[PDB]
Amino acid sequence: PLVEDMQRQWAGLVEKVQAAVGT
Repeated sequence: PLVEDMQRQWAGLVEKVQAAVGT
């Protein structure tokens, strides 16, 4: 589960950081 782990919890973190596109 290298792909499955980084395709759910990791997608949360990145989605948020773009929304702000700042901090």
